[PDB]
Amino acid sequence: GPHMATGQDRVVALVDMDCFFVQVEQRQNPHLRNKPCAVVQYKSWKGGGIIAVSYEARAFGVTRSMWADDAKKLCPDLLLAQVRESRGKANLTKYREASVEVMEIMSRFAVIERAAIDEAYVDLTSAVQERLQKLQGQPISADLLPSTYIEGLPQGPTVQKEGMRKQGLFQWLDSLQIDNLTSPDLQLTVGAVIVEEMRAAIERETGFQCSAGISHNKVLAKLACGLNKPNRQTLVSHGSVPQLFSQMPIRKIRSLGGKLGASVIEILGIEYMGELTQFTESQLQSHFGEKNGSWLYAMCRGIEHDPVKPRQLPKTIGCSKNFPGKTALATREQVQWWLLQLAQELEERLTKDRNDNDRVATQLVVSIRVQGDKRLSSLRRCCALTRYDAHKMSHDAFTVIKNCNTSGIQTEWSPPLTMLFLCATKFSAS
DNA sequence: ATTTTGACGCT
Ligand SMILES: [Ca+2]
Ligand SMILES: [Mg+2]
Ligand SMILES: [Mg+2]
Repeated sequence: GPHMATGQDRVVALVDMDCFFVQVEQRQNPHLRNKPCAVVQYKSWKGGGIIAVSYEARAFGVTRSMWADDAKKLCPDLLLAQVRESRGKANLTKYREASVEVMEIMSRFAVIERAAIDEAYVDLTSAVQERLQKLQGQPISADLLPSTYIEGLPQGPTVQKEGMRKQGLFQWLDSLQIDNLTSPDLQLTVGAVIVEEMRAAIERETGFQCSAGISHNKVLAKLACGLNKPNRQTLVSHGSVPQLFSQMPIRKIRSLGGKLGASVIEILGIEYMGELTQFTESQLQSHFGEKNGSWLYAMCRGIEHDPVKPRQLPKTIGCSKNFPGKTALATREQVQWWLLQLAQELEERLTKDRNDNDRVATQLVVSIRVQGDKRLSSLRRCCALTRYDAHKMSHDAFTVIKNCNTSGIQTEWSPPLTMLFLCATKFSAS
């Protein structure tokens, strides 16, 4: 009752660039705009692996992870842009730099947590308070929310998508109590106004469109963001949670898409997030551990406390390459040459990072996979990263991994290596 | 033969 927390203390948004690598390539090459197109890495093996797909091409069934040759079977007019290749490997610099463009714009509005190359959480609580004080009891016009969906509306006593969107927004705004500045629904609504402004600024200043979710925590904001894509934003209120979760597969909630969510489904014999409400906190802790159990107990009620962390920059800078099938590295010279390629890309990115961001990495992590091992990484070792020098870093990585070679032959490497991975970590201010 | 990333939890 009067003491039960409701998780309505913050306004949190999640902003997600639509088909991001595709938009970067479409901005650069106008011939690709408004066409079925995809971004592909490499080209020799089956036309290359697709890593991003425009919504026009998704309509044909083209997906990420698909080989371009197969996608062309679904979509014969599919246009393709290739990721740059440098030093023998795919090089993602263009997309990292485009990401910085967008994150710097978002940071003008509020504190952001970089969640991936194309998405960030936004803590809007303070910005909403200030905007509410500026408004001075003035109602919020639908014109301030031209791309916003209110999840769960319209309801109760038009057959077009935009007409439905507007009907629901009208019902929401008609019900709103705009004179209580502490009202969580009003706070979410002002948050959505700010996110419309943020998304307009991103599009004006970069050309890139994005979607967004606005709710009271990160998990609900992330879920909301996916409800109406592309180029739209969705407000998920606390009150919408019971209906939304009542048919929501557990795997759709962030962190439950893998083994833990599978165990929740199997052990409890349920399918939907809302079904979790029927268990006590102790029951859930008994099955899934103290932390996970408490988290699930709160989350199925719409409540999550994970903070938006103030972190706009990645914590690690890494470079990796797979060597599948017959290309697995089987000689020492091969291993050393590719460690050098990876180390040279790493040195370039690290020097740029030091100049831009006033920090230096202090640890070098070396990871390899051996042929036959099902795990993505077979071995991980660390060593000191004391100089931004590619020859030193590659020599050090070889030193820490050279004892993995079973081969009694000096020149040969066995078992063959199917993956090399160098990662700079443990940054310190510089 | 997806590939190339990135963050965080466990012990
Ligand atoms: Ca995206
Ligand atoms: Mg995606
Ligand atoms: Mg994303």
